[PDB]
Amino acid sequence: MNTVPFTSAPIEVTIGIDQYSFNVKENQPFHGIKDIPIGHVHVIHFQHADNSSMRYGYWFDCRMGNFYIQYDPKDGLYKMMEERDGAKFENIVHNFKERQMMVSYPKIDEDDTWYNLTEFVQMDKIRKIVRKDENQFSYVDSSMTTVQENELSDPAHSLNYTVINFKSREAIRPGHEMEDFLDKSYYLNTVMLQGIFKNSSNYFGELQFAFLNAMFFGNYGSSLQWHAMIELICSSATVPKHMLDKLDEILYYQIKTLPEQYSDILLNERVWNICLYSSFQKNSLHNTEKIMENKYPELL
Amino acid sequence: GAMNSSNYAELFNNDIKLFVDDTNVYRVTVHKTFEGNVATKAINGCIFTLNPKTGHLFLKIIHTSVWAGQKRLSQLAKWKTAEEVSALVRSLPKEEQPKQIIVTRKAMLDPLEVHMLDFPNIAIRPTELRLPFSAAMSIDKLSDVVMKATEPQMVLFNIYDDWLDRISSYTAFSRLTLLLRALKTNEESAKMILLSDPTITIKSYHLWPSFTDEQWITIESQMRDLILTEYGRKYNV
Ligand SMILES: COc1ccc(Cn2cncn2)c(Cl)c1
Ligand SMILES: COc1ccc(Cn2cncn2)c(Cl)c1
Ligand SMILES: COc1ccc(Cn2cncn2)c(Cl)c1
Repeated sequence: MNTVPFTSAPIEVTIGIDQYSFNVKENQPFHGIKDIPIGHVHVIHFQHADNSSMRYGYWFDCRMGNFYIQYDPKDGLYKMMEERDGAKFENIVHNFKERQMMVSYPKIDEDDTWYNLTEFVQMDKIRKIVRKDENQFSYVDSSMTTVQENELSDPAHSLNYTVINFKSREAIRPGHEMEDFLDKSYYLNTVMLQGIFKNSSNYFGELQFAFLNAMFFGNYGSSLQWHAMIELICSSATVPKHMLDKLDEILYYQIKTLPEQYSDILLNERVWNICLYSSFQKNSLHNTEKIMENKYPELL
Repeated sequence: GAMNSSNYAELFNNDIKLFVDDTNVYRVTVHKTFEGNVATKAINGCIFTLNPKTGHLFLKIIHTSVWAGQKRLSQLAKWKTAEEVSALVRSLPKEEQPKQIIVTRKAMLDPLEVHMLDFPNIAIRPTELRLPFSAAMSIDKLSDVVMKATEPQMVLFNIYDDWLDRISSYTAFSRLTLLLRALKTNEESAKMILLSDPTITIKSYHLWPSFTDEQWITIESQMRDLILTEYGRKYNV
């Protein structure tokens, strides 16, 4: 079990860790989160009480280093930092735990939500989407724009998601215009899977990471990536059978976890109706279609 | 964006553009089979590609052989249209290529955009105008070359005849749209108006009769009346 120690909580903030959120009052004696499951990526995110504008947060993997949060009063945010002296770290964490100034990540026999949402997400890939190689964790926020969004303004602060454009030369072979536009299998299987992602797991990893950035930070460009990666699969007549089954499970848990009251802005009516009811894969997403119809029948 | 009543006059500036109409690409007669089912028989079609400034009409004849063994022909027809317009643009020297292509039906936008990815600088635009280019097959000489064709073929016409020697391209287009609107609303009446006077002939290299300026005014008026008339007969007004 791993720990993220907080130097302090000087400003009132809602703190979230993966799908969980909790409130910490101004100068409340809070010194972090304990019992964090090793083996997954995690995200710890923040929304200030005084300015619900700018949700922001850090993706991290406790296997890659000792990480802690300390508020910066000049930059005005909770910053993640790395402590290399492992001794000095254990000491500070142990002191905090003994004084019971940490909240605990919950664990239940019946829960696999977070695993199912991050199954294919790998810190090494996150760090290529979010470029800042001097840290082992990655900062994201509400306002960061994707490379694709930038093309259509600071590149160092961009989300480097794979450009997905259905009306591009990359997507459309000469002489197969109608074929490749109406059945996107070439673009999915040859360009993206064989060419860019190398395997379906890396593809699913980026898809899952875009969803989570959309949900936790309301990152608009992330939502666009999420919908585009779904639509490319759904609009392909030839998809490995294991990928379809895994997509159904992936999307099932995303839909299950979405806040009921955020469905209006994070779900693209056109893409979902197309994917569930018109696309080649309209009959291949049984779990996802059943939860969508029972939870969000309005959108459909 | 979309071509509409507000920006109509851009058609007559000096930027090369083409209208593409696909309404006569895929044409069928519907008939009964011996077993009493219904079946279609395709007949030859055409793509109507028009430069509205110059009158130059690139009439690509769509021979029924292009449909053989194909499925979803109404959808194929839009991609075949786009394939042929793309090929036309590629065949033209750079300084003759259009800067804009305006499709008369929105369903053409994606097929043509996709076929024109190699030309990112050519704007593909829809229009809110309800232009009468479907009636192009009511011009006898155009219908004749389409129906007589035994292979794919491109035929070049000036749909304004020599009118541009006397009137502007705005006025020539207005005349053409009035003529075509009339032929679409009542082809028989319209054709009666155009050819009632045997002394006014169609030159061998023209599509329409050789009216004097004064006779075009009469003709044009008679075409308005027809359209208003049929509007009454149609709506009871
Ligand atoms: C809240 O956890 C931490 C962890 C490491 C440090 C850094 N440090 C500790 N002793 C000397 N430097 C801080 Cl300041 C806070
Ligand atoms: C470390 O993760 C968590 C998760 C849930 C809670 C429980 N809670 C407290 N206020 C609102 N939710 C806490 Cl305090 C921490
Ligand atoms: C990755 O998917 C997409 C899809 C559409 C757009 C285009 N757009 C939509 N809203 C703002 N820009 C982009 Cl930038 C990326």
